[PDB]
Amino acid sequence: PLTALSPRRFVVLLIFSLYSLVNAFQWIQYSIISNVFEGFYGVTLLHIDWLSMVYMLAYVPLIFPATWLLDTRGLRLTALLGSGLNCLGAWIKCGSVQQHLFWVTMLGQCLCSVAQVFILGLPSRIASVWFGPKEVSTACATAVLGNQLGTAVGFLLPPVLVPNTQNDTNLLACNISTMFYGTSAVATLLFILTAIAFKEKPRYPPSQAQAALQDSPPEEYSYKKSIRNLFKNIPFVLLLITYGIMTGAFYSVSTLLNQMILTYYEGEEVNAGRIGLTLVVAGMVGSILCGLWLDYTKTYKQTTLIVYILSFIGMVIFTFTLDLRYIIIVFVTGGVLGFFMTGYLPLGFEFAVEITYPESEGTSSGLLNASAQIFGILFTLAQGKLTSDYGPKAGNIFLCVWMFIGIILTALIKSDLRR
Ligand SMILES: CC(C)CCC[C@@H](C)[C@H]1CC[C@H]2[C@@H]3CC=C4C[C@@H](OC(=O)CCC(=O)O)CC[C@]4(C)[C@H]3CC[C@]12C
Ligand SMILES: CC(C)CCC[C@@H](C)[C@H]1CC[C@H]2[C@@H]3CC=C4C[C@@H](OC(=O)CCC(=O)O)CC[C@]4(C)[C@H]3CC[C@]12C
Ligand SMILES: CC(C)CCC[C@@H](C)[C@H]1CC[C@H]2[C@@H]3CC=C4C[C@@H](OC(=O)CCC(=O)O)CC[C@]4(C)[C@H]3CC[C@]12C
Ligand SMILES: C[N+](C)(C)CCO
Repeated sequence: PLTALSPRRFVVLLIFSLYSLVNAFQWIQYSIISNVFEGFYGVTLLHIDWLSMVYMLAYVPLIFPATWLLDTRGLRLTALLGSGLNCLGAWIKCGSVQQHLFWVTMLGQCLCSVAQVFILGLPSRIASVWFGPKEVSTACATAVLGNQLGTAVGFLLPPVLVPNTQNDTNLLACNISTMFYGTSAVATLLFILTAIAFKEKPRYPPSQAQAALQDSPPEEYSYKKSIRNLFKNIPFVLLLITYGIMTGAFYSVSTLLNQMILTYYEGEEVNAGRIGLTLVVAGMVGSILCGLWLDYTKTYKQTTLIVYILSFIGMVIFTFTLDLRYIIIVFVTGGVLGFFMTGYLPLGFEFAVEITYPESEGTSSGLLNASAQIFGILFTLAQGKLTSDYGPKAGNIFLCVWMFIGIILTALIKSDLRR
């Protein structure tokens, strides 16, 4: 069949990244300056942590229905839903700048959480539908890097945008309103652009494989049967548990980073955001390097196990070096830990995909993400309680123990797959 590539693809991809990026920002805007918000709303730190945990909670039940909707109705509807939900949540947050309106901010965060479900699955679908065979991998990498950059910007900007001024409540409200209004304006512009230019599919197929897929009639897929078959594979279950543990540890560290840093470094919220951004950027670099290393070696289990062990070592180093009262040490430790942790994620994801080659990639991706969300919620709750009661060291040691368990599980995995 005739195959052509149009410039619109890039626009589409760009737009997606942007309205993915903002979403990631909204995930971590509250946590990085949680203490300040704790002062503004007169709530507990658990209230602020739930603003991060709602993203994880919403994904698990709605992912599979969201995947079914994406398959049945196409990419355009999913993109529109995600962008509109993000914009509406941003506006609701804009309407929540008051000491007695924490529930409005929670509603906005819930809307953004529902939006996230419609965004995480779009990268590969867009890359296939709009990009040629050579550019699929690069398009997907850019799409995911958009969300990761959004997380980094959420780590960095809010500390600067909203200085901690409990003495002056009006100034704090003004800064919070400014941040919310900026996010809302960006989200609204991105939603308008998605509506205007986010077409369902290109005029001509981008590749022969996509041409065959579009030409081929749709086929019914049993998500429940696929999940049951996937759970039958013990190696897949072990890899799911390990990936969930790693991603949940990352989420817990991100959510509670401000609480950990403020314990020993008071008045360093900006430095905490810088540490988070360094962690995320080192994670991006480590992900790229690990992808290249896996491509060159063609080894999955060995590379994944080495990366897991290095992540555990970095976690231990960060755990037992936070109290030295040297901010630069925290910077370096967080950079190394993010490098290794984020490098693990693509390796484990690709290992899961190849282990379950007969099964659909979408179902395995949904299972991996749901395990990540569940482990993130559990780790966030446990580590927050440990930090509140016994101090950050207890929660960090808890994370290290879970990482050791994950290392054991990864070692136990049996796989002859090579690639
Ligand atoms: C629509 C989808 C995205 C699901 C929406 C679920 C949320 C609205 C729920 C899930 C868990 C809930 C939280 C579960 C536990 C708590 C702790 C709870 O704390 C207390 O009551 C004690 C506070 C104190 O120690 O003084 C306050 C409500 C809160 C944050 C809840 C707020 C509402 C949450 C975030
Ligand atoms: C990683 C470990 C720690 C937790 C693994 C939990 C999963 C087995 C859960 C998480 C989300 C669940 C799904 C959430 C929603 C649905 C939709 C639900 O839809 C229906 O009720 C109709 C199904 C049909 O059309 O037959 C079917 C079960 C399913 C796929 C659930 C199956 C079980 C899942 C995959
Ligand atoms: C796989 C799952 C089921 C493992 C769960 C293990 C947890 C129950 C462990 C992991 C980290 C442990 C904590 C690590 C460090 C400490 C500090 C320790 O502090 C003290 O009061 C004694 C030492 C001191 O004086 O500092 C008290 C126990 C506690 C909270 C530990 C309690 C038990 C925890 C939470
Ligand atoms: C996937 N994110 C990191 C964007 C949110 C986790 O709840």
